[PDB]
Amino acid sequence: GPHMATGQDRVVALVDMDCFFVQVEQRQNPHLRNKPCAVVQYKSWKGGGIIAVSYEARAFGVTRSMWADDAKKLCPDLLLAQVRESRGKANLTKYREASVEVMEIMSRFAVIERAAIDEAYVDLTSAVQERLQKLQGQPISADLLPSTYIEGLPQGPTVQKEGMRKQGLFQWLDSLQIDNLTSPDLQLTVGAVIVEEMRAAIERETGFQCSAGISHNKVLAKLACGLNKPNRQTLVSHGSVPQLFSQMPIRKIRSLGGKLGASVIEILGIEYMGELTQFTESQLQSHFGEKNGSWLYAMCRGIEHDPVKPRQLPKTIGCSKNFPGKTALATREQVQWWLLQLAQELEERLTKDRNDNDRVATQLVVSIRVQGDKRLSSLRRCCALTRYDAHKMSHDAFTVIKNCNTSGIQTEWSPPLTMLFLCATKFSAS
DNA sequence: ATTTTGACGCT
Ligand SMILES: [Ca+2]
Ligand SMILES: [Mg+2]
Ligand SMILES: [Mg+2]
Repeated sequence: GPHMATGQDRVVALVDMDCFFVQVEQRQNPHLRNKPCAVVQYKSWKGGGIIAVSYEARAFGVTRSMWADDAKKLCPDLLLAQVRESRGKANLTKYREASVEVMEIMSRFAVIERAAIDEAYVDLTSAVQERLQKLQGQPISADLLPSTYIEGLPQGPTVQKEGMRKQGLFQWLDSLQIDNLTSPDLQLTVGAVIVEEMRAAIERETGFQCSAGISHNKVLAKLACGLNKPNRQTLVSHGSVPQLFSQMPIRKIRSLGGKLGASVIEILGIEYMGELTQFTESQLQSHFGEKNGSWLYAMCRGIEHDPVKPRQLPKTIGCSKNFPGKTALATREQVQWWLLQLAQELEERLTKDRNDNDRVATQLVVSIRVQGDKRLSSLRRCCALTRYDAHKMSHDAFTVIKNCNTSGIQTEWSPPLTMLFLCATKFSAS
């Protein structure tokens, strides 16, 4: 009752660039705009692996992870842009730099947590308070929310998508109590106004469109963001949670898409997030551990406390390459040459990072996979990263991994290596 | 033969 927390203390948004690598390539090459197109890495093996797909091409069934040759079977007019290749490997610099463009714009509005190359959480609580004080009891016009969906509306006593969107927004705004500045629904609504402004600024200043979710925590904001894509934003209120979760597969909630969510489904014999409400906190802790159990107990009620962390920059800078099938590295010279390629890309990115961001990495992590091992990484070792020098870093990585070679032959490497991975970590201010 | 990333939890 009067003491039960409701998780309505913050306004949190999640902003997600639509088909991001595709938009970067479409901005650069106008011939690709408004066409079925995809971004592909490499080209020799089956036309290359697709890593991003425009919504026009998704309509044909083209997906990420698909080989371009197969996608062309679904979509014969599919246009393709290739990721740059440098030093023998795919090089993602263009997309990292485009990401910085967008994150710097978002940071003008509020504190952001970089969640991936194309998405960030936004803590809007303070910005909403200030905007509410500026408004001075003035109602919020639908014109301030031209791309916003209110999840769960319209309801109760038009057959077009935009007409439905507007009907629901009208019902929401008609019900709103705009004179209580502490009202969580009003706070979410002002948050959505700010996110419309943020998304307009991103599009004006970069050309890139994005979607967004606005709710009271990160998990609900992330879920909301996916409800109406592309180029739209969705407000998920606390009150919408019971209906939304009542048919929501557990795997759709962030962190439950893998083994833990599978165990929740199997052990409890349920399918939907809302079904979790029927268990006590102790029951859930008994099955899934103290932390996970408490988290699930709160989350199925719409409540999550994970903070938006103030972190706009990645914590690690890494470079990796797979060597599948017959290309697995089987000689020492091969291993050393590719460690050098990876180390040279790493040195370039690290020097740029030091100049831009006033920090230096202090640890070098070396990871390899051996042929036959099902795990993505077979071995991980660390060593000191004391100089931004590619020859030193590659020599050090070889030193820490050279004892993995079973081969009694000096020149040969066995078992063959199917993956090399160098990662700079443990940054310190510089 | 997806590939190339990135963050965080466990012990
Ligand atoms: Ca995206
Ligand atoms: Mg995606
Ligand atoms: Mg994303």
